[PDB]
Amino acid sequence: PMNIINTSILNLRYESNHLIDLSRYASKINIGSKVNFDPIDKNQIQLFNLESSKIEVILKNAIVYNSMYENFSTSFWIRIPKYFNSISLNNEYTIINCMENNSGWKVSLNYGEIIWTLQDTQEIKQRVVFKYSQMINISDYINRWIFVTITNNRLNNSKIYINGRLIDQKPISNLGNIHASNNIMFKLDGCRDTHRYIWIKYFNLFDKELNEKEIKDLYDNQSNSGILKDFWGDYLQYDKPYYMLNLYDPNKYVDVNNVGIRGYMYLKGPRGSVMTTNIYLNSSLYRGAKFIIKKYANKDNIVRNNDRVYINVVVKNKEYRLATNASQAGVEKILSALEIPDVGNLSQVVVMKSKNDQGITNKCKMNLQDNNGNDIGFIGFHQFNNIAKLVASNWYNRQIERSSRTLGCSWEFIPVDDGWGERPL
Amino acid sequence: EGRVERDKYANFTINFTMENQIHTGMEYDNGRFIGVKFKSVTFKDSVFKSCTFEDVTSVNTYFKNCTFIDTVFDNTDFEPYKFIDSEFKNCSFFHNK
Ligand SMILES: *[C@@H]1O[C@H](CO[C@@H]2O[C@@H](C)[C@@H](O)[C@@H](O)[C@@H]2O)[C@@H](O[C@@H]2O[C@H](CO)[C@@H](O[C@@H]3O[C@H](CO)[C@@H](O)[C@H](O)[C@@H]3O)[C@H](O)[C@H]2NC(C)=O)[C@H](O)[C@H]1NC(C)=O
Ligand SMILES: *[C@@H]1O[C@H](CO)[C@@H](O)[C@H](O)[C@H]1NC(C)=O
Repeated sequence: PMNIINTSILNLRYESNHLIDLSRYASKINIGSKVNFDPIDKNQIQLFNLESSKIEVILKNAIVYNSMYENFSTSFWIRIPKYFNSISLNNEYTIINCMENNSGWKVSLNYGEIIWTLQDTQEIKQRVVFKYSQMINISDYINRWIFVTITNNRLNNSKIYINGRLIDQKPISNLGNIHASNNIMFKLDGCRDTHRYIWIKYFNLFDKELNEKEIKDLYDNQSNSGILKDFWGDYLQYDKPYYMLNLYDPNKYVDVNNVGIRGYMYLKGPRGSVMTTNIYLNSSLYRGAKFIIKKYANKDNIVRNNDRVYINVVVKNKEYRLATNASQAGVEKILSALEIPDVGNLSQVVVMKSKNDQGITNKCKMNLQDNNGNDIGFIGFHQFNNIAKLVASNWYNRQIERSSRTLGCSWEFIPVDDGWGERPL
Repeated sequence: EGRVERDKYANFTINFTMENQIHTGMEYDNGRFIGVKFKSVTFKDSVFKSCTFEDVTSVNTYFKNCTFIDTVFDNTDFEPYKFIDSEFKNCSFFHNK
């Protein structure tokens, strides 16, 4: 881990079967009985709208905040399910609480909002707010892992950063002595939506205002760039059905015209919409054939950069194999969905790769290979008589990455998730 | 039609013209309206749960004070004016370009 973490005043991590503070100060952590840890990555913590769903960090007296001038920052990742219920409009709820006797700091949420609040011993408070809309085709934020960083310079400003970019700031120099709490309560507090929850990961507390570079480094390090991710930002996994999104035209979905070597897959649109009256209106995500990633070439279930895999394709609740005949005329090799026992010597091995971008590693590429391991090419699409058929093409492999030409071969994998609330088809 | 309770129909398929009818206060669970032509049909104070409307056309057809839950509208002609004071919860709308 990098130096800023090593010197953090709090470093909350799951290790050797316990949630502990790895900071020099080794603060005590109390865990309530209804806190859920993700079995695949136990640093991912789920808190429900229940009294016993809580984590309490009892801080060492030394690092308890009680100052007029000491700068400090916090960072963490959060994944917030879509808001569904109108009771959630105008209902601000605390999630991370270091307030005592009406002074200190807190992280709270509201409909389409992440809120940072400071309050001094004179009852003077200041709020800094990140806003995201639920009326949007495809959101970067709704139900997707977000990296939050909040910094406080006592002489001037408090800043909120989202995924490493500055989003809001407000002057705080009118605030006097801030006397924060002896402990930090991670818990849903004041939430009127019975079914609300959050996921959180990698909470840290720093005793300085973090600068832009430190924030960028923190974002990149904690992104886990060796491991591929799904659309939501979770680890990409084997044996899990994913709807597909192509980054060149996110308004299409994958369809199969017929199964077998004479058939083809293609991109078909528009995606259409999913909505709740006055609450959200988004592009529908649960459309078209699903891909299942299959092990070929680690005992765990996580898909890593450069893993060689097979891809099954689910058409009317049956599994087929993604494949092509590389002997077909032309650079663009049209893909088919084959009966699995029928695949024979067809080209089907896929090298999973991430697009080398900033942030979470969830823009994925799939390099098709023949049975001798020779590249046939990244999977994208090509127009044949106005039909956008899926293809493997080595033309893609010849392009500069970050050139717009590679959008055609960039995908996201979307599994059915509790925080999305669309009917799967 | 699949009448199952006092207030509901369930697990039915309609694929024929529906004409000159008013339906009030009913719930419809897992109803499939497939290739239906609605003509002067009003649904009023009704609930549609996990229904599918697919390849439907409609003339002088209204849903008044209806709630739609987990319902799919796939290639319908259901513009906003088909609905009066109606509510949608987790509903999907698909249409060919
Ligand atoms: C709109 O959709 C949301 C989200 O629900 C998810 O998507 C739906 C379309 C369905 O496919 C669901 O299966 C899927 O979870 C609905 O909110 C959710 O309601 C369900 C109850 O139907 C809640 O389930 C509860 O789960 C808790 C544990 O967390 C159990 O203790 C309960 O016994 C119960 O099973 C679920 O928590 C809730 N999710 C959220 C984020 O609120 C919503 O009901 C739906 N709207 C309407 C009007 O139907
Ligand atoms: C709609 O129906 C509900 C009950 O189903 C009723 O309470 C309400 O008054 C109705 N609204 C109108 C405008 O008729």
